[PDB]
Amino acid sequence: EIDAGYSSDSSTEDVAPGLYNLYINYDIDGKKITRPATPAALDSLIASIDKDKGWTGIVDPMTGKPVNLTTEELGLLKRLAQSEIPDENFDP
Amino acid sequence: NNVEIVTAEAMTLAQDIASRRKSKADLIDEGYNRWSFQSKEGLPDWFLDEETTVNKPNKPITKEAVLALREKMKALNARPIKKVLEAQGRKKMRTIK
Amino acid sequence: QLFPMRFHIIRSLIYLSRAPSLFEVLDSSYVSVYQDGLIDQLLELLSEYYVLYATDISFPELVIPAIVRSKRFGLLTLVNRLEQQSKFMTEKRNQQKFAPIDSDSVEQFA
Amino acid sequence: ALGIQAQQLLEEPVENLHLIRNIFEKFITIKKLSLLTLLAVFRDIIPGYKIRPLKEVAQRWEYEQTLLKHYAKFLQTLETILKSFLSLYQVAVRCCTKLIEQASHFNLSEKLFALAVRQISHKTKRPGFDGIINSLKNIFEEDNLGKTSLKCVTILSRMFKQRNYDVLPDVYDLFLSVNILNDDLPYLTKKARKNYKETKKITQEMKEADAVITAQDKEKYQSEILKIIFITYFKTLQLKGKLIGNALEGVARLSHLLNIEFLGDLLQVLRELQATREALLTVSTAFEIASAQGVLGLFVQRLYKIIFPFSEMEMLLKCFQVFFFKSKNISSSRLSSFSKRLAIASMQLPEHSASADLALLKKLLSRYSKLSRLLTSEEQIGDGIYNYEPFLLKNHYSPAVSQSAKELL
Repeated sequence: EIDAGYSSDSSTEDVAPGLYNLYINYDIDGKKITRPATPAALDSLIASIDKDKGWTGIVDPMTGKPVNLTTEELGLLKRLAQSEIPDENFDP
Repeated sequence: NNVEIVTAEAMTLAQDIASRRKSKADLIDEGYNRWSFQSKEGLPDWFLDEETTVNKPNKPITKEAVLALREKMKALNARPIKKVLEAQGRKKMRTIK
Repeated sequence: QLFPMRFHIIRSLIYLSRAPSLFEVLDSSYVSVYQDGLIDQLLELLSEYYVLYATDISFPELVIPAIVRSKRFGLLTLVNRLEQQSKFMTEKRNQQKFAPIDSDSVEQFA
Repeated sequence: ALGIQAQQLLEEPVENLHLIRNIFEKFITIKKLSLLTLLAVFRDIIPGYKIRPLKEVAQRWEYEQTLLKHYAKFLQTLETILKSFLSLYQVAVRCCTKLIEQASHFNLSEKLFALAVRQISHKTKRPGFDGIINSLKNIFEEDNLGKTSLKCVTILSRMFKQRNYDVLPDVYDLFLSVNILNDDLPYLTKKARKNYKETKKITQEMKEADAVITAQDKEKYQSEILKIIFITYFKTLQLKGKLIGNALEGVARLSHLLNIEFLGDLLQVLRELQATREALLTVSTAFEIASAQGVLGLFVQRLYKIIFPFSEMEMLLKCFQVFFFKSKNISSSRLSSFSKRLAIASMQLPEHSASADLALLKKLLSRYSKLSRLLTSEEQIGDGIYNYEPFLLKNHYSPAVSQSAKELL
């Protein structure tokens, strides 16, 4: 047979975050996930007044906190947006 | 080394990586195209300047990235108390006249 | 170490007169055998100050900030005595319905 | 010899580069005199405009390069003198302050500003700090473009980050000194006249474009300066150090220039928090923010409840005056309830402060007279009679207390 599995790179996967209401409602088996507490107003003002490097402004449905790309993700975006080979060590 | 996302094209791309809508592995594979293999390493300025002006792939653009860029471009003093009250007032009194 | 000197000065001042300093001493980490003796001395000084100002019509009003501070912070007996004094002062003030011009009634109550 | 060389340099600075080299070679009293002469010569010979890095033009460029090299050597010597650290250090500090005041637009000004910031970043009050602060304030006031002010703000931000937002209170006061946030004829040939007319037209067009460019540049610089200041203030507030008062004062001063959404969000940060003094400052800042023209119950409740722990006087009087100055927001039988606690707490503190507090309600346009006696129900936590003080206030250590009570009655 074929085990009817899922590959690690399948185009369909859970969690589809969107442009930053809070979707902290439930989970599998119909249990309510605890809503993470809203961040401190001082910290929220700091983030809003100073955008972090690679500030996407996208929030995952599970938590209200924004999702920001890491250094390697900023590196891949730089290569992709500047139209070069997205692999640093691959002889073209 | 850093990078400043100011082009809406990059923001549509940056949104896709973060929002996980488009898989990262698929994005890497989609980056091996006719334009990525047209390398720009060491070319003279008189050549590159026209190449960017002309031979620039036009990637698709999403309204969400447009809003996010406007949010980034929104300065701290873009709309303070005066620029929201008297600037609204001058338009209002103009319409009245 | 210098708390007994402050208590002696407070007692001398109370005798000459006949709260914030006493509250700070009571709320001090030392007060809040020597510590027990200092606490007892502070309670006695507070009682003497309360008794001296008990004649005033505004005795419950003046002792209200001290009562709130004491409640937030022998101590139970002092708080109960202060609450009883405030209740008696409030009852006397309620009974003394005379206008401010007729200050003789307030003085007679005092 | 130094005076003769300085006079020769003043007369002919173009061909007196060796005189500067000789002065540097000749460079405690002699060293101080040489440094003063070098600073005076540099100030007299420095061009008033920025020198663009690379016989009419080539020789001038060579002379500018030689002058820049001499200034760099002088700056390097000054940095070593400052790092060595008393009279010589004070003289060097004075020379640095003069250079900042005069050659702010010249090259290496960032290095001079960095050296001044490093000297002022010390926890102890080093000599020349007042002069450096005065020079920075003058530069901030005079900088209409704000490019130098933005560079100084970035330098101060780096120093604050290095010091973990733990510096002298006067350092934060430099932010409030930003003026941007606080805002017959000779004969001419026939061909010459055509050139003059064209030059006049070009000058008018350039001036109009420069004014528009200046407006855009000032707005951009102001936004960047505000971003740096707000971030530094927010970081200081997060640290909750001893500079909270300076941060609150800076926040109150620069709150008007921020966005409407930021102003509304600032209330939550203020309400989210010497604890009594910090609460009083937060209440005062909230009142100041609400006092903005063209426009808080938790802050009002905190202010009312903070009176008992207090029992600073000028700040309390200013807050009460601002509350009274509010249009129809007070004197609706609520002020008397608020003033009842103030009268009760007035049994202590200086008589002048108590008299001023009494005069605040005495001069009030409200006709209520029961605030000094039994009054209406005491809501807002209460802790008092719901339903006297002057009688006890008469018996006080200060004889004038009885006279004030009699006058009030």
